[PDB]
Amino acid sequence: SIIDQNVQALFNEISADAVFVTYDGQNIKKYGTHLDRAKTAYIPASTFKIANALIGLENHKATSTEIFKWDGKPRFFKAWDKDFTLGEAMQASTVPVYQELARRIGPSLMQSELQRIGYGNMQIGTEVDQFWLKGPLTITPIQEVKFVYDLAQGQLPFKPEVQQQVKEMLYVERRGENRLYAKSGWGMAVDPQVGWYVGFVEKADGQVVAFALNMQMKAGDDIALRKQLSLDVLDKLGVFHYL
Ligand SMILES: *C(=O)[C@H]([C@@H](C)O)[C@@]1(C)CC(S[C@@H]2CN[C@H](C(=O)N(C)C)C2)=C(C(=O)O)N1
Repeated sequence: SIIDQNVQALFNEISADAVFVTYDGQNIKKYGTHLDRAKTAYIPASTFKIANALIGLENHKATSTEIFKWDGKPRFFKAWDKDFTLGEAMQASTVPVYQELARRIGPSLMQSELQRIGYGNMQIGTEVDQFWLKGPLTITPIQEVKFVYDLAQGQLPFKPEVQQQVKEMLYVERRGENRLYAKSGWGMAVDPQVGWYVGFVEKADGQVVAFALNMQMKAGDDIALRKQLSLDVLDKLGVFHYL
């Protein structure tokens, strides 16, 4: 319809290859400039923090209350040089905290758990704190959107209290009683770079619309574009109107 055309017209000014997938529990829908991205596997990058938190809370390797203290070594980013709960680190996307969480899980458990839940190609390689950053773990946008849809509904194979804790770590904003949850990612260690904005909108209706923006990135690109483009799309779709 015209709203489909409204959404496609947003991408006609985006020069990068991009797909935007939505999932409402019945139908997958695809928008953007390169629709085959939706069935292509990319590294999860920072969106893997969702599965990381779930696995780590599920297996008694952290709680949502524990402080991950900074060990005094200046990190790549400076605003990471502080203490973090898992939730505070989710919003700050603090990779060293989630690397430490991966090391608490260990390669053996991490592997069996990715297999158990069927996350992407379920491949971890030999370095337990790098596989979502460099490969070999990859996942398609359609797999992400179905992953987080189930998270929204409490239907992933984890304890419901664990899903609820991780779900609220992703809380972004609400408009009336519609709630946006989302996690961004920018995998810079691979060629080509991959950009993600994945999440879901929970309506007061209880209905959920999960979404995944996935696009080619290159150095110097606007870090705010992924989020701003996704909110534009969600507004044009009528899933998450601007106020
Ligand atoms: C996650 O996908 C990614 C890596 C480190 O795992 C992460 C957390 C980095 C970035 S943006 C990058 C780090 N901070 C820089 C910055 O803000 N400026 C202005 C220099 C750029 C993201 C992201 O999603 O934006 N994810």
